[PDB]
Amino acid sequence: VAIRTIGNIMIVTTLLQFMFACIGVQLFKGKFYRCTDEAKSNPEECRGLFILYKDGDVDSPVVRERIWQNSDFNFDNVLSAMMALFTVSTFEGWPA
Amino acid sequence: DANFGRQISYQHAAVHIPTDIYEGSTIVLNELNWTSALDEVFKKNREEDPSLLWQVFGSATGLARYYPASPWVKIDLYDVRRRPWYIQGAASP
Ligand SMILES: *[C@@H]1O[C@H](CO)[C@@H](O[C@@H]2O[C@H](CO)[C@@H](O[C@@H]3O[C@H](CO)[C@@H](O)[C@H](O)[C@H]3NC(C)=O)[C@H](O)[C@H]2NC(C)=O)[C@H](O)[C@H]1NC(C)=O
Repeated sequence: VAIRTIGNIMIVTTLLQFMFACIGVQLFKGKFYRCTDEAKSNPEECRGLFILYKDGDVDSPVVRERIWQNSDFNFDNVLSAMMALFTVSTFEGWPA
Repeated sequence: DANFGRQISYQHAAVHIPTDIYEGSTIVLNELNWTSALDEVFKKNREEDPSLLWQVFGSATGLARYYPASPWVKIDLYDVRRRPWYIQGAASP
């Protein structure tokens, strides 16, 4: 009984979230990419192996593979944008 | 071989590429052709003087090609552009 009464404000807050998802798609559509090491800034250079320094120490290097990977919550399409905006609206992990 | 504390091969010349430099890139691969013509001269110099040690070309891209070929010696941090013999020849005091 209460669910059908609150169904008017559900149609509005879902329609309003979709427009913000589309705006986020327009703004950051494929801009959330990054390489494993913060020295290569495009997919071409982000290949092969690289030397990683643990916890900032220059005396403890380890060999790691650099991968050009996307973010977990991206704005590639209207669905990933809607899910990321839902996570933001839940106030969790939104500063990241 | 004697007078060489490792195992070597005179058939060709080895190529060293540092860990942080990706082999197969456009710059490296282009560098990896025209250095292959150095193997003939590497052989020719050794024939005149059999008592000849490593002959190495340190490329400005990062790769070092040396003759005779021998496997490289923890992790590897060797870079040919930081070696003392490369630095003295790339500039003046
Ligand atoms: C960079 O790599 C290229 C690919 O390996 C080399 O180009 C090929 O070199 C071959 C070896 O000389 C050529 O084969 C013969 O070349 C002679 C000279 O022109 C000719 O008799 C024929 O073209 C060919 N003989 C055949 C096919 O029976 C290739 O022609 C040549 N080009 C290709 C494969 O497109 C480059 O030589 C190399 N660069 C350097 C500086 O070594």
